[PDB]
Amino acid sequence: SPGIWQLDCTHLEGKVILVAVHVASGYIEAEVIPAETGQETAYFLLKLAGRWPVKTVHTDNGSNFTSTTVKAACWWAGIKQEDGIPYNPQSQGVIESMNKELKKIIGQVRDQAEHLKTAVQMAVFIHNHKRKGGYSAGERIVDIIATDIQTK
Repeated sequence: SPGIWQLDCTHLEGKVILVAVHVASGYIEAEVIPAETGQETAYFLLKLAGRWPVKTVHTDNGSNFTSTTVKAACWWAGIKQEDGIPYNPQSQGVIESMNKELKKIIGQVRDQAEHLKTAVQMAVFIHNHKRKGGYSAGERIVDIIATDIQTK
């Protein structure tokens, strides 16, 4: 699954945090937006796809799945837009745990940052660099993709 991502939208401080998770590694990208709209989601996906080789995005909700603006960005960037239905139920729990983790890190840094957007990027950094078990998510994503490029 080198190219499979899942969108996730969580809320803090009356603001919206939009997250893209690379499912196979746990690596994330995130941004703060005032509200989840098709236009914001579309722009976020265009940024993501310019940075990583995004084949498929599991959308976070039916509004973003339906959105013509999101569909246009997915067309532009060559992304297969999919639903995010948890046919495997462990998905909903894993995303929930990651949201809890991110909010925990935001709290741990929140006071080093005036603006939530700074705290969120600090949380992204800490999440992606954290060693588990021990590789980080940042190491895993690069390994997965590099192996894909060489295999094919």
